[PDB]
Amino acid sequence: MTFSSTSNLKELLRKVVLDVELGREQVQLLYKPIYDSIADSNL
Amino acid sequence: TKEMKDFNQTFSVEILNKSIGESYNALLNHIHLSPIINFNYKASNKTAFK
Repeated sequence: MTFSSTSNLKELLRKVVLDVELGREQVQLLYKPIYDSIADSNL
Repeated sequence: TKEMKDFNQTFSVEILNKSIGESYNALLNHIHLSPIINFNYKASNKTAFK
């Protein structure tokens, strides 16, 4: 037979997912060139 | 609060544990000696200045 006869039966076909980027973009830290950093746990 | 532990440098759990121990010892003196001081003594158990 032809494949088009069994194209409806999606459970028989293997599942391959189109790997596309999803979700909001990674957030970069833009302030660091402006701000000088001092770290001290006992502030 | 978490701010008290973090921002108040002098504060720490050692101070609280010290007060638990102190008030606990003061409780031991109370529960064991309060029956003596607080009793309503009868005339048989009272003795005057003399």
